[PDB]
Amino acid sequence: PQITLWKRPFVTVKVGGQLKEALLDTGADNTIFEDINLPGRWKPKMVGGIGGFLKVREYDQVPIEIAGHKVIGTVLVGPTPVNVIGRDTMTQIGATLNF
Amino acid sequence: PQITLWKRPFVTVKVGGQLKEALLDTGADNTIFEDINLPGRWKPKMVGGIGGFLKVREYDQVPIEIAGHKVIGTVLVGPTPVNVIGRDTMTQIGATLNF
Ligand SMILES: [Y+2]
Ligand SMILES: [Y+2]
Repeated sequence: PQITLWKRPFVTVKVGGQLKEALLDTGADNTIFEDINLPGRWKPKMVGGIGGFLKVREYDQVPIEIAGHKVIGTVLVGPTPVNVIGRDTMTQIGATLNF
Repeated sequence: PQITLWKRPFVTVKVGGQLKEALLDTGADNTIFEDINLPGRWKPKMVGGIGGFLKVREYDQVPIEIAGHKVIGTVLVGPTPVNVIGRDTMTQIGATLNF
């Protein structure tokens, strides 16, 4: 797809087999979802920095599907105001910024 | 240009005649710089919101240039950890996300 940026670029994503909405966010290094359940082991990861650090769970090699593209990426699971697709997942799907 | 997403997509921009580096950030509604001086009329604007809102100065129709594309946009001036080119400016330059 080619996505213009007059609205927030939210997309439907299937992550670890679950359907969610998430924002295509070129300002975010990492991908993060709240309220999904992923199986297997994870590594704790300290993220954020404002007012303290947030502890989240980092999962490796998680299946992700966006617009028919099935890829694998690192996914953090923890509290987030909205779900974020960061540049880690964007590089897997081959997304570029163009003008 | 076509900008891949393996690193943070910083670009050099000229804003109000002053040369700055800033992040192309499809997760940001607005464009914000710290430590530029803009002339002319501004109004305070409350932005952000998690933890409280941040007060910034909003300037209209500011000249912005990126990779030789001269556009006009709203620019907010106030505290920000990195300067940000948000969706308001990216729609003016015709930037899209593509995969
Ligand atoms: Y929540
Ligand atoms: Y952001």
